Amino acid sequence: MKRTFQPSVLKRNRSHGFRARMATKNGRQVLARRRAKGRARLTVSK
Amino acid sequence: AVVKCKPTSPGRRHVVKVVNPELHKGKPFAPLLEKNSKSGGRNNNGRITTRHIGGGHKQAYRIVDFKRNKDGIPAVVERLEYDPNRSANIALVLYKDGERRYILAPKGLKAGDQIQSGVDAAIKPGNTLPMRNIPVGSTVHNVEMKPGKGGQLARSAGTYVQIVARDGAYVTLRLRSGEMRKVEADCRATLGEVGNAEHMLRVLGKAGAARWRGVRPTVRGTAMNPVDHPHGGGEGRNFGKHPVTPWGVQTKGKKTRSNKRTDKFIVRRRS
RNA sequence: AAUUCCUUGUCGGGUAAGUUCCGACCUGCACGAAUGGCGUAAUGAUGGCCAGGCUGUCUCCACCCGAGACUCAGUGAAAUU
RNA sequence: GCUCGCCGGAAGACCAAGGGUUCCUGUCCAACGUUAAUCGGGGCAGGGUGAGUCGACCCCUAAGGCGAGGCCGAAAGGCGUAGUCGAUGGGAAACAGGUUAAUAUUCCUGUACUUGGUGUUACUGCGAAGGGGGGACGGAGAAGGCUAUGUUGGCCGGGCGACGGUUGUCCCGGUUUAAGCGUGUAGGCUGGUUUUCCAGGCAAAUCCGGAAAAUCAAGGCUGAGGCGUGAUGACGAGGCACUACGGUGCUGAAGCAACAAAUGCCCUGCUUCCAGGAAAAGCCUCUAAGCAUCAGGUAACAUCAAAUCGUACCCCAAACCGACACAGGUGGUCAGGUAGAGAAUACCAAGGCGCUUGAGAGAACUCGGGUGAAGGAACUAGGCAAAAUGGUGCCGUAACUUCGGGAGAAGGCACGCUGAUAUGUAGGUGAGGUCCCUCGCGGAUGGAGCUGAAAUCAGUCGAAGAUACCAGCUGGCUGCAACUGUUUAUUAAAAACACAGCACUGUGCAAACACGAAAGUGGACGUAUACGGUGUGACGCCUGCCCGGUGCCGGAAGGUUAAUU
RNA sequence: AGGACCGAACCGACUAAUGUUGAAAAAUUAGCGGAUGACUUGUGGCUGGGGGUGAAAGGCCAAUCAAACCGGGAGAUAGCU
Repeated sequence: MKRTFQPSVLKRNRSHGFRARMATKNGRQVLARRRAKGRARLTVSK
Repeated sequence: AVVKCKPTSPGRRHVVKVVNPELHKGKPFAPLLEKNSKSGGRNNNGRITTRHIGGGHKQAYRIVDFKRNKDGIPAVVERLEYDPNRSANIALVLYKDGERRYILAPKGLKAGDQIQSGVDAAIKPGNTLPMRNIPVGSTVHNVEMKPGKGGQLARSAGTYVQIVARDGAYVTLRLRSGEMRKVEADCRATLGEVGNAEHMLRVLGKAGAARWRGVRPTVRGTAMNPVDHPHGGGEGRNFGKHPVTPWGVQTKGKKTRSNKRTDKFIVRRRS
């Protein structure tokens, strides 16, 4: 049956991309937290 | 005129419609068109403020001269076009100078009559002039409360207003709802009544006819649940309250006009 | 009545036999008028009942055709304790 | 390799999205593949994706986002003008054939086309952040021409049949070609030309619009399809030589006519209906400032340029979404033959597959089926299930009724094949000739050929002629809901919700109301024939009585009563 | 012409049987309703939690919902095991 994850790269980029996150300060806070934790990839990208 | 459709189908049994043969068929005047998007009842916050609105056939807006300030030049009406935006038909006039405009269709107007606007215009159905000149006791329409603001009241099909007295710089009108209202005496208006008077008698017949016009179904309060609406739920059919709005304001009688600014203009509230 | 406890109320129809069904009586425990009353053609994967045809539902099961269940070779779990 | 079986409006072919080497070659069976495994989408190594015309990129814009200034807000911030982004929409152009193990409208062959620059030449009003035009738009309906395509008849090349016949009304195969270029047809739309004026299109206009004249009865726009050319070309059944036995090199006849015909084209067409059906840019034209020899524009010629990114493979699935090599889900494009109304259905074509454990045997029992003496619901909560009817044409058909219906009510009759009617009829299609002229893709005749329902009569076979597949059980009484519709994704589809209709009630526009600490936004670019809320819920007959209680509406100067003083 | 009828694709889920350690954490098989519309579908956008949306079932809001998920107050508190 039709289930939740239907991939769409354009929607993925526009909803969780680097620019989309950084557009607001909450996303900046998330980026700072991930940088502090030292995650390998800060956000989804190519 | 009013015509009934015979019951070939249950969705057709009760259909009664008004068909006007004189209305022009064909695309309207393009230079007077502009796009008009439908909102669905959601404000700029994306929240539903008004309910029961959505869908409906796509429509295009049409520019209508509610001011009629182009005085001194007569015009000839070409045809009576149909307007989906409002309930009344709109006449396409052409001035002797080649300028084309749309106006509300007064009753008794056919393609070919003359039209004149101004202080010295002749008294005939359709002519526009301020109440400085109209004799006391006549019926006009498309009136305005502030000079130059454009026609503001009695604009729906089949309606009008009756002037009863002029005292100094203020005249008195009897609105369609029965109110007795003062208004400044230097406002212009159009004589006669708005056409398509038989607009009342149409019968939609089926829910699809209403939905074509973009109106969503309404849910009764008494069948709801307690958490969303004060009329609440319960087993069977229980009401046991006083009728009330969904937001807690009692209906069926409560007044709500609280505008102390403009109460000076009302002579008699409706009865 | 989607009411009615006493109630499988009483009478009539239908069956050999009818607490279900239809038509009346009315003593309405405890109907009833826009939280609507009465009726209504057509409509309903809607509730109830009755007929004709049909038959393995049944009287009472019999035989046959295929996949498993059995045997041999190979791979090779689980609940619980 | 031979035989068998299955799919075949798919289990066939091509994309989009999504995935990323899963594609090809060589090489190994450690681990994976529900058994073996020399095999593989496995492990290792190598190779493979070529664009002025295909997409992206690019010009424009909708829903909407951001948003200088600006408004508002404890701070963080919210909303918004100028503006900029944002396709699922609008904007220029390539066809056919041939080649790799893996690429092909990209490589090669032949034949094209578009855009911009530069220069030469001849003429010369050029100019916009402005004005006009066009781009530019709904549903349903109908029918004339077409085309794809198929069938048949000829034509060419083969063949004479393992067992009765099988030189002929016998069998097999083929009988193919684009873009561009010219032609302007079937057909659709619209009168044209000139002159003189004008409170309009922010100024301006010779442009648009309006007015007044004269003059002519054709004059433009659009337009499928067909013909010629492209094309003496390619392709071509085959045949010839090697087959480093996969393939390779040569050569290569016939390459026509009739009929049928699309959901595709004319058609963004025509008729008709109400619920009245995007925007902007490219394109044409008008002028503003400015520039005037210029500059620039125009037309011909030659020349140069057309950047970058993707191009492998799967794509209704073993590669995507589902923990799996999962009976599940996933948008678009193409649509052969036979019978059939059909894109249903059964058997085939091109093509693709036999679904990654097997071999034996024929216990109970389970699962999916077939038949069954006589009875025919006696079973059971309940005809659950199963059984049964089932097509076309014709005849015939009740109560009730909102006259529409009920109603395919019920019920009955005929159905194959052969001959004749008629050597193939009605009907359709339609050339050669004949004539006339507008000499054209022209007009009238004319019937050759081609195709061809249905019906009647006569005869004939079977137990059975709508023989397979496919394909309504019917009637009577009755409760509820008027009807179509919607709902508890995943135990409840209903008498529940909704609905058209009816009633009350509030709202005079800076409307009522609603989201917002606010600006602001919806209501609505609407104005009481309108909008919000509540109650009932087609239609017909109707809708007693009670204002004490509680609410709501109108008045209190009689009493009580706050901050203040 | 018809929120007209029969019936494919398409949408949905009324009945029965199997399955329930399933080929599937809601299928399949044989029937079934709608099928020019209040129709269905592709792409993109908006509505954020005591809130949204809801032809209204306390339904849906990422296999969850009479108050989503993550992190924190936080070693909440537990006259109970």
